[PDB]
Amino acid sequence: GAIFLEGVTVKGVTQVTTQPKLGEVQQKCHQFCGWEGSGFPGAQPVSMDKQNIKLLDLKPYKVSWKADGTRYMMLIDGTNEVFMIDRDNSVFHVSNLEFPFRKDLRMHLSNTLLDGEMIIDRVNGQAVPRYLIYDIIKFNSQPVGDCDFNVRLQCIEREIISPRHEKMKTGLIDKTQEPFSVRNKPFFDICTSRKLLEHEMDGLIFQPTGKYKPGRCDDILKWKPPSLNSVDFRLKITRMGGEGLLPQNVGLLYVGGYERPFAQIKVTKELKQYDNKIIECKFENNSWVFMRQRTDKSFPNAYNTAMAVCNSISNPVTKEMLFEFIDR
Repeated sequence: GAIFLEGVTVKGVTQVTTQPKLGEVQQKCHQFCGWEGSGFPGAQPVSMDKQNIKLLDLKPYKVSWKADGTRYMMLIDGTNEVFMIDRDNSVFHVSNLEFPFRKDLRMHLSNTLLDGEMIIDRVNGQAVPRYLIYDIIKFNSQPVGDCDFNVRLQCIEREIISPRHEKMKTGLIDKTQEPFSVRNKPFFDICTSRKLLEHEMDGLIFQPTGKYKPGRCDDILKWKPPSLNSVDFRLKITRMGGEGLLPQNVGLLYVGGYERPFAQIKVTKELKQYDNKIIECKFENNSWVFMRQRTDKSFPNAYNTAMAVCNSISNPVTKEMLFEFIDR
């Protein structure tokens, strides 16, 4: 959606609508991911419920703190070719980000695909953009995504953060020139995850150590404290009555890939303001509750993502309960 980062304004970053290169940057990301369908190829994590958590016993898992951020895959195809892709498949061209090849420090990266969030860090008085690299799909055409989540975590460290961090002590690369701060997200064993329950996080993520998968991953688990559970709906306000008379007018909430409305929202003075727009709602008191408009999404959550959140809110995993599952 046309806004790259919500609330922050960001240099060097300009949405790509050019008909020719758009369908291309999109094209290359499917192919790198093995994505058969249309839409954003990146792996989608599902909310932990009491049936999910049992999965943390059945194989090796890594944890990390989830900062609330905007999902972006980053395709490094060339010299000035650096693109971000959000969940909508919207593309953005980044200018001054340089990714030097590890062996030849003069040479530049091609056929690389990244995954991560854009997060807003606050250095007091001003908010600084950071892009955390939380996975890598492809490197120089080598299917690193087929390797071990620990193999790939190193790729990210050794093949990406390091070659850039050499030219960052050489004066050949100026970090005050670049659009945003490029970092990698730290992962731990579940053991130490408990301790994390004992920058800023609205929750935890649990990564299986397996090969990278695109699409819904029933096995990547997002845990979130039950009151912070939310869903992105298309809000369409329709005034209606049939022959059954009263002209009441109710806000209908919509999700992706379900045709009828998913829920209803009580109309208010304030709400009409964002209509036909996208709205993030928290669930409480047996009602969806408008919380903040979402300017970065041209699209609402998927019906399957939505149901997933409800599954979670009606059969929740409490902080303690998760604590007590990791511990012993």
